[PDB]
Parts: sequence; C-alpha cells; structure tokens
Amino acid sequence: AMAKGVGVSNEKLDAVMRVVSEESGIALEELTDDSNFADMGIDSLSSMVIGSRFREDLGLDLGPEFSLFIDCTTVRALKDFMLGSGDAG
Repeated sequence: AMAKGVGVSNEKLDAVMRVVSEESGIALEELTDDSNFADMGIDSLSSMVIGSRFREDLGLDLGPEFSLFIDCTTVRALKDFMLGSGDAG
C-alpha cells in the first residue's frame, strides 16, 4: 500500500469473487467486469464487510478499513488491486 502492492494468485482471485457474490447479491455466474459496485448499490456496510472477510476468511493483509465503496469501483478494480499491476498508488 502506497508503493508496492501485495500480489495474489488466481486461486485467491477465485476466492474473492464468491465473497463478492454473497455481499453484493450478484450471482457468481453473472459476475463480470461490467458489474459496478457503486452501480449495484454497494453500501458502506457491505463494502466494509467484503474487505473484512478478505482478512478473516481469506487472510488478506489488504488493510483495516478497505472499502469497495470508495477505494474500488468496478469488479476488475478489485481484481487488479490484489496484485497492484496498475501501480496507481
């Protein structure tokens, strides 16, 4: 975070989508990069719960208050974020 990201495998990339599916309400089979967390109405509650599960269920050292409502936008945004291959920050 703030120069250098983390880096997850496609296995962790698979595990995230199901946590997202649950808390977003979008079926895994419909989860495409066209989906937009803000467009779907992902509130503060859900967006916090998702990144929280990342830490507890998956064991991701993402961050303490990582919210998909502000720090992420689309689905791919979360995907790339895991690796940090955008080097946006």
